[PDB]
Amino acid sequence: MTTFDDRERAHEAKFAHDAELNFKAEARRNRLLGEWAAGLLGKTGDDARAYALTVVTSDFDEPGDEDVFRKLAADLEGKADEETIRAKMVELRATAREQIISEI
Repeated sequence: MTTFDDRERAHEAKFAHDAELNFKAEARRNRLLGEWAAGLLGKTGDDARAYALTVVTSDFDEPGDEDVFRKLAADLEGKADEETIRAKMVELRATAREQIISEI
């Protein structure tokens, strides 16, 4: 109507309407799982940071859908089995969704 500006249609509508919210929440949920799993592997310093700060956003050559389960499993074998892995994956799915607006 006017352009896209303000807290009018660019956040407060854009995430009321799904679509845009997917993109944000995806690039949040991965970070929340990464910092969990770093806290299982036992990391400190920048190694813990790096492990949370890799699996999220990435470049346009980082595919997954279900590979996240395998990706984390190949690290957390013998520390955290499916009982937690897919549980956290779900427990952050709807949480990261709502957390988009709740973080405003």
